[PDB]
Amino acid sequence: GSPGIHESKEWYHASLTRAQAEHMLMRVPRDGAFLVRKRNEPNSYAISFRAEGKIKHCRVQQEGQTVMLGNSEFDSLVDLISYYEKHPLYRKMKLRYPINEENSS
Amino acid sequence: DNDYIIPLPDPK
Repeated sequence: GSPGIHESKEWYHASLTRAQAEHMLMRVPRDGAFLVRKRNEPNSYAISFRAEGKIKHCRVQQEGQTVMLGNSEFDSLVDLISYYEKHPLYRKMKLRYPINEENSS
Repeated sequence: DNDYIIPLPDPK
């Protein structure tokens, strides 16, 4: 029907102040939560993810025909997160914190 | 400063 290597939902917010995203992740009391978002330009996105008592937005760029995740060029933002669900991102966090809290699972 | 971190999985 309408599945895809994109589309879907709940992991990329396209509209909010670049600094209000720090207050939405600061309002949530817990260690570990990853999300993605769109900057104020269609030439770069950003992974908003906090851990412990700190917040860590991340800036991903897009080349004319590919994407620069950070140290490698990936084929798309969905395949990026696909092998990234198993690999680390920064020196400690990953996509290991989906909806997380004592009342999640 | 903590408003963006380049996503690198350990410096190796």
